[PDB]
Amino acid sequence: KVFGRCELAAAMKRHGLDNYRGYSLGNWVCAAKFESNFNTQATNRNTDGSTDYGILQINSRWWCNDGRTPGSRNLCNIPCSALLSSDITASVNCAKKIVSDGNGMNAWVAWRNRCKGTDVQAWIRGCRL
Ligand SMILES: CC(=O)N[C@@H]1[C@@H](O)[C@H](O[C@@H]2O[C@H](CO)[C@@H](O[C@@H]3O[C@H](CO)[C@@H](O[C@@H]4O[C@H](CO)[C@@H](O)[C@H](O)[C@H]4NC(C)=O)[C@H](O)[C@H]3NC(C)=O)[C@H](O)[C@H]2NC(C)=O)[C@@H](CO)O[C@H]1O
Repeated sequence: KVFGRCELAAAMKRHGLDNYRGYSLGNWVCAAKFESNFNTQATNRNTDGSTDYGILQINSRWWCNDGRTPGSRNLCNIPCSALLSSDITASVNCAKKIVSDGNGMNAWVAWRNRCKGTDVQAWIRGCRL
């Protein structure tokens, strides 16, 4: 699909992301334009061999099943292809706890620099929520 700015962010407040688990609601909407550029069909493999999956930019190496990742943990226990479709209604149970493991957003790379030390509080702005 193709989400407009105000139209692909209000979905986090329908999934318990507003002020969830130590991160504020706004801290989130920013990286989205920084991970797949508001699109769920944007994916790539890596120089390390782990294939990424969706707007979320996840690797088949530590989190899901693509089967081409042997010794892959897959603690999520759901097909990697289970997130990329237009419907993402079940797509966050993993990204939800990916931070509870104690290292936070560190899994995400772009935010640590692209959204870190920024006016992240300035992306979620301009939309009613
Ligand atoms: C734009 C782009 O291309 N970015 C891609 C990333 O989105 C993508 O994701 C990140 O992949 C890296 C590896 O390439 C991954 O790094 C490690 O992740 C694990 C598990 O989540 C972390 O877990 C820690 O484990 C240690 C023991 O190993 C524990 O003691 C600690 O308590 C754990 N803490 C956490 C975070 O739970 C590691 O900490 C982390 N590496 C380091 C240096 O600590 C990220 O987690 C990935 N994040 C996401 C969102 O998937 C990557 C994969 O293909 O590709 C990038 O290109």
